[PDB]
Amino acid sequence: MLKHGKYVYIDLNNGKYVKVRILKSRDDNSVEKYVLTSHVSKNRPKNAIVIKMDNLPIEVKDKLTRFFLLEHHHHHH
Repeated sequence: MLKHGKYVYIDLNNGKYVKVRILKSRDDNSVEKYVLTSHVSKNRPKNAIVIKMDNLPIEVKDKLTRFFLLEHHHHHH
């Protein structure tokens, strides 16, 4: 609505993708504020734009992790 947030998917690549709302805040400046939700879709999109986890901040990845992933292999150690 009014061009502020777009929905893209994060390339979790783990069999599911998370539908992330990227708040493009041109009003802010040009900073893309990432949504706090980790809503995953079963759908692995080809047409939609996927952004890899590598681009996502530590807290966003943490939310992804604590919700659906729960992976702790070599992180924090």
